[PDB]
Amino acid sequence: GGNLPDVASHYPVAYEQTLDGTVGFVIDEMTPERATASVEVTDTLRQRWGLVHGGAYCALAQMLATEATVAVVHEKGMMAVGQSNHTSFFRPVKEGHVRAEAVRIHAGSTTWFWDVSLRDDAGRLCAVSSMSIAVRPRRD
Amino acid sequence: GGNLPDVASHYPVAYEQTLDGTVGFVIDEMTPERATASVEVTDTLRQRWGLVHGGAYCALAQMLATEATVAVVHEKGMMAVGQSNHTSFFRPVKEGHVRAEAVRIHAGSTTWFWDVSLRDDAGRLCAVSSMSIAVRPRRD
Amino acid sequence: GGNLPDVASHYPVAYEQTLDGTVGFVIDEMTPERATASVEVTDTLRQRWGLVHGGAYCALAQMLATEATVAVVHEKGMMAVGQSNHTSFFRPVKEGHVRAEAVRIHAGSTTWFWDVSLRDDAGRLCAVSSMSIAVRPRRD
Amino acid sequence: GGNLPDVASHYPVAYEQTLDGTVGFVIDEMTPERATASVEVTDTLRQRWGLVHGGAYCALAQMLATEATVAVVHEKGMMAVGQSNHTSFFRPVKEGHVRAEAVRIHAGSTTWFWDVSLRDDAGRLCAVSSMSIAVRPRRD
Ligand SMILES: CC(C)(COP(=O)(O)OP(=O)(O)OC[C@H]1O[C@@H](n2cnc3c(N)ncnc32)[C@H](O)[C@@H]1OP(=O)(O)O)[C@@H](O)C(=O)NCCC(=O)NCCSCC(=O)c1ccc(O)cc1
Ligand SMILES: CC(C)(COP(=O)(O)OP(=O)(O)OC[C@H]1O[C@@H](n2cnc3c(N)ncnc32)[C@H](O)[C@@H]1OP(=O)(O)O)[C@@H](O)C(=O)NCCC(=O)NCCSCC(=O)c1ccc(O)cc1
Ligand SMILES: CC(C)(COP(=O)(O)OP(=O)(O)OC[C@H]1O[C@@H](n2cnc3c(N)ncnc32)[C@H](O)[C@@H]1OP(=O)(O)O)[C@@H](O)C(=O)NCCC(=O)NCCSCC(=O)c1ccc(O)cc1
Ligand SMILES: CC(C)(COP(=O)(O)OP(=O)(O)OC[C@H]1O[C@@H](n2cnc3c(N)ncnc32)[C@H](O)[C@@H]1OP(=O)(O)O)[C@@H](O)C(=O)NCCC(=O)NCCSCC(=O)c1ccc(O)cc1
Repeated sequence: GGNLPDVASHYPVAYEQTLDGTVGFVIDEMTPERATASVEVTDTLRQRWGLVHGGAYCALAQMLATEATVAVVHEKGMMAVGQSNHTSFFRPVKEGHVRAEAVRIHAGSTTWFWDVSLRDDAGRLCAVSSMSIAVRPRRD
Repeated sequence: GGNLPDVASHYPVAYEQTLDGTVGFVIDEMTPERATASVEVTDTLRQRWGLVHGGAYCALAQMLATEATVAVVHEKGMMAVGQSNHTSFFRPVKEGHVRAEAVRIHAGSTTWFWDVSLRDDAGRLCAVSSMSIAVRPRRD
Repeated sequence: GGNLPDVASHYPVAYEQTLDGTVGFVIDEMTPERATASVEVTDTLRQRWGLVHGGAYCALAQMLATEATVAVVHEKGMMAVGQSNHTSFFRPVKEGHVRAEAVRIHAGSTTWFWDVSLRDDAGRLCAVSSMSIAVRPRRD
Repeated sequence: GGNLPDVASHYPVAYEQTLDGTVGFVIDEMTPERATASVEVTDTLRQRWGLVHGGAYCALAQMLATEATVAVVHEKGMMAVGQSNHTSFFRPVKEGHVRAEAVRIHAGSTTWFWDVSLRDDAGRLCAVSSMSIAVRPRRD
């Protein structure tokens, strides 16, 4: 579901039940250095003024950047979790899709850093989100 | 109606269909300088690893900081929208609630800044979110 | 005069006495969309542990992003100032130079956003700095 | 010099020669949870338009937050270095002093997080800076 990296035999929460399944995030491409994902805008993505919620751009960036890290480190016995997210909002999105492209810009032993651009259907850059992903050894 | 500030007679999206109403955000207190909100953790707030989604903390902080700005400025002919958000994640939340407390730290003519704390049922500080809120004349 | 954009006949502080001239920042290229600058590492750029000061990367990014905004908007009656800066530090620099490359990513009516990369003499990416630049009518 | 924590018998760079000594940063109070410092504004602190440089607020926050961490962890065999700094600029400072107050808001095993308020001589809040400080075991 959502085409998230398949790194474990089971997961605590089914895709369709998570925030990500609820709003409809879907991953398209995914490599160690770059990953893309998108979502259809519907009310569930919007806030009361009719624009895509700022939290939705943060949430798509976070899932994409974290899972793109999980895709690499999980089989190395590590876990990956968001430690910091900085999002800037340049243009509202009223409808259509949001498309996210994540580029890896640093991969340290304790911290990976991704830049995520969020664009509307015309290709305009509506938001960007910088994420720092902590990598730590798994607890079992 | 999540108890959001009732500033207009019509809104483009009803509470219950917004991302906010979908995950269950509810505002408890609101004054010009300070506001609080909370949410019950359910799967809809979680990611597949069973923890509250990073985007959920961002979304809660975004709605609370923005709407507490709306509450003041709307009657002044102004629109308020999120311009930037920086969220840092200190401890995960697996279940219970997330409680948010937004404190206004600067109210400029064009920009309001709010610090938002996010705490678990034990009161521990699990994340913080700084929100910068652009304030502009409402377009006809 | 650090090669900063020559937009006015007088400036309140001469280059050589500013923080910029004190540490030795010099702009190499400037266009509306992209600009570069660099500095020689000396003790004046370092902290007591012998590494380049975190504030130095921030200062370089701040001067480069702002003044590249000044270069466009000054002749339009506008002032440009730093509104927010987020800097992330990936590898220390002990000696040599720091080279900065600022790329404009959004140019709004009130806000320009620039991403700045900071690299060592080996070309490695040592820090990044996102700058948000407020653009306002110049006060008489 | 500058009243920085005295944790080692020698340091790679003398205070008066560092960025911090050059601009005149001085620490006043310092405890595990809170630390204050200040600096006299002079041209060396300013940029060409006559206001305190954005980099100077970042640099005072960074030195104060990092050294406040060093004060605690150094005798535990750890080093502390800035990993991320997010600074927002609310009001310019033309002259007098900048006074920084750093409050610790989270102390993890790998990351300490400090909020630093920067005020002018009238007490007005002119900038804030959030820092994440990485703590790692020393390399010898
Ligand atoms: C933050 C962090 C330690 C995270 O490490 P990481 O993400 O785990 O990366 P990794 O550990 O993969 O190693 C990356 C590089 O970091 C350095 N590093 C990592 N761990 C250590 C360590 N325990 N000891 C020394 N260097 C280390 C080292 O350069 C390493 O390269 P290599 O020697 O292994 O090739 C690393 O990214 C880093 O060092 N970043 C740069 C930190 C920096 O230079 N910050 C700016 C200075 S902020 C401090 C400041 O301004 C200040 C001012 C005044 C004052 O009085 C005090 C402080
Ligand atoms: C960013 C902004 C303009 C936003 O304005 P706002 O949030 O709407 O606040 P508001 O407009 O309510 O006014 C707040 C104060 O800002 C100043 N200000 C605001 N608008 C203006 C304007 N159009 N013209 C002049 N001052 C203004 C003024 O001090 C005002 O106080 P008051 O005189 O109105 O009482 C305001 O918060 C601000 O001025 N912040 C401080 C900016 C600052 O000092 N940044 C760092 C330095 S500039 C970046 C830099 O380091 C650099 C380095 C080297 C170099 O070569 C060039 C630049
Ligand atoms: C922040 C700002 C207003 C700054 O404006 P700027 O940097 O000067 O850009 P500029 O003014 O050049 O205009 C860019 C676009 O912004 C929009 N915009 C700018 N000013 C205005 C205005 N006064 N009125 C309406 N739209 C405006 C408009 O789309 C404009 O495009 P155009 O129609 O002019 O072609 C603009 O960049 C912006 O609109 N960014 C997007 C803001 C956004 O979508 N944020 C997240 C959602 S709102 C936060 C939230 O999640 C929330 C959640 C729950 C809740 O209950 C309430 C809120
Ligand atoms: C980031 C970090 C690991 C840094 O750890 P630290 O600063 O070293 O703190 P310390 O390690 O002192 O321990 C703090 C707590 O962190 C947790 N933690 C630390 N290390 C680990 C670890 N190796 N394994 C599990 N938990 C850990 C643990 O809760 C610990 O408490 P305790 O069990 O020891 O009492 C910790 O601060 C943390 O876990 N922060 C919260 C991370 C978080 O919840 N982020 C939000 C989610 S972002 C991810 C996301 O949204 C996503 C969405 C969709 C999707 O498909 C995937 C991901």
